[PDB]
Parts: sequence; structure tokens; C-alpha cells
Amino acid sequence: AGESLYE
Amino acid sequence: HHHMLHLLEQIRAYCETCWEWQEAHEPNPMPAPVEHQICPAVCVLMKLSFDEEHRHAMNELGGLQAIAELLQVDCEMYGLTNDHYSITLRRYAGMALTNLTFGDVANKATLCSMKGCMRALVAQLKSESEDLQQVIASVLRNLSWRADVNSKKTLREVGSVKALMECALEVKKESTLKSVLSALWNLSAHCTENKADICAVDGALAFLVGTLTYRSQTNTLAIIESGGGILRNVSSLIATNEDHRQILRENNCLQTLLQHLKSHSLTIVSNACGTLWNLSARNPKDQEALWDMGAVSMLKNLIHSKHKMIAMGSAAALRNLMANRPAKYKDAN
Repeated sequence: AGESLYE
Repeated sequence: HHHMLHLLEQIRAYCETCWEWQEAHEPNPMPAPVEHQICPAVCVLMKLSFDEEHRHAMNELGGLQAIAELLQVDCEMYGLTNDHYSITLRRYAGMALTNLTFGDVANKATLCSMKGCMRALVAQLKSESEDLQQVIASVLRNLSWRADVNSKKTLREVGSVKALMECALEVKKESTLKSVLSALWNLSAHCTENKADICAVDGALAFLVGTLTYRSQTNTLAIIESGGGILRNVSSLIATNEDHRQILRENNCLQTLLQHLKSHSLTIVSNACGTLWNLSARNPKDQEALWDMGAVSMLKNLIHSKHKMIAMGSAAALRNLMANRPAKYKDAN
């Protein structure tokens, strides 16, 4: 899935 | 960055008072975060953390460690029999930890090394606040992406897999499910134990099959992609367990994976090829089901793909089918 900044 | 300095100071001081109170008990009143204006301090830091320059600034002051220390001490102190002030503080801390762990090798490693904090994170997946669950799952997703060997080990040992998978079954919102399934897709690639732990949770496999046909209200494929990525990752084990293949069959998994082969998402197509590769091995009944749905021509259509896993998986599944042409096909009987 990958990483990410808070959504 | 003086402002950031000040807010971090407030947090560190508050943690130090909490640790004193805890250490008073080894061989003063219990600190309450409201009495130190903690919620607004982490709110501000959380807002700053969305900006890349402010994050670099935060990192020079050990922002990740301090905000993690806060979260961990509040969870230890008050657990899940806490108040709204505390739920709020943990949400804004968790948002910040998400932002700070994004793409950041050091910050990921630090947080995964904090075993107490890792346990605290996992415990929040049962919070009365589903939005807090979403926030915690966002942290775990980041930590599980490109995790080093110590961080993989920690994520597993603190029970994040079973916790997330149980979490998924109970969530009501798409946003919470997206973050939860993304973390689980990342975790499912670490090791076979994680793959086994997903498959062990009662109802998980059916649930995951369900996600393959999710009807997103937000014109996105994120749920199908993650649910199918988990499945593709656990399919190597499912292939060994007749009970598990059966759950798949009676939730229409196979006809769905074939319909995935036509997606515009290369992720969906790749996930489907990988799952078909494994499920087409050995089991004559699943082979015959797939033959009867025209799998052979569908897979042949992908064998020239530029995408290495699509080409590999389609060709492998096809060899499995072509080696076992059912008796009714052999011009008959």
C-alpha cells in the first residue's frame, strides 16, 4: 500500500 | 521555530512529571494533561507537521520521540478507561506521528523501537473513537512500509496483525477501512506468520473477499486494491487449506478475480494474477471452475504485459490450467 501523510 | 521549541518543551516537561509520578511507585497527585494545557500544544504541533519544512525543524528537536513519549505515557496512565480530553490528545498525537513517519527511515525505526509505545498504539484499535482507530492505523501503515528487520519483528510481536484484522471487521467508515486495510496489506508482505495470523481471524477471509467488490462512494479503488493485495499476499497459504479455499469459493472470489483482470488499475490486475497463480495450483475443482469461466483466454491476454508480476503471474496460472485441462473438455470425457 505505501505510506502517507495523515488524511 | 521558537514556537515549536516552546510547545515541545511543554510536552517534555509534562512527560517528565508523569514519569516521576510513575517512578514514585517503584521499590504527589496523578498528573492530568488538562492541568498542563497539553491538548492545544499537540494540536499546534500536529498542524505544523503537515508542512515538510516544519517537519525538518521538528526532527532537529526530537519531535517524534517526544510526541510518542506523550502518547505512550497517557495510554499507560489512563488506558482505554480515559476521558475525551485524552482521546483528543491521542488523536492529534497520532496524526503528528503519521506525518513524521512518512518517508522517514530514522523516525520509523525509533517509533518501532519504542515497545511500550507500540503496545499503546495497538491498544487504541479498540478505542470507542473509530476516528482514533483510523489515526492509529495510519501510523501503523507508515511503520509497516519498508520496515527494517527489527521494526518487522516488533510490529509482529505487539500483535498488530491480529488487532488490525479484528479492527477491520467492526469499522463503519470507508476512511477507517482504508487506513486499516493499507496497514494490513503492508504487514501481510513481511512474513508467513503475519499471513497465517490474518487467515486465523474468524470471518477475515470472507470479509476480505467482500472488499473485492466494494462500492466506494468516493470514486476510488483504494479498498479493492488493499483488500485484494492482502488476499494476494495470503493466497499462498489459502492454497494449502481446503476450508479456506471453500470460504473463497462461496463468496464468489474466483469470478471476481477474473473480472479484476480487466481493471485499469495495474495494482488490481497484478493482485488478481498473483492470487490466481496460487489458487490454480493443485486443486482440480478450482481448476475446472476457472476453465469453465474462460480463465484460459483471459490469462493469455496478459502474458505479454510490461508489468513483470502481471506477466509472470498470468503465465504461471495459465501453465497451471493448461497442464490440467478438465476431462469433460478432452473432446469429451
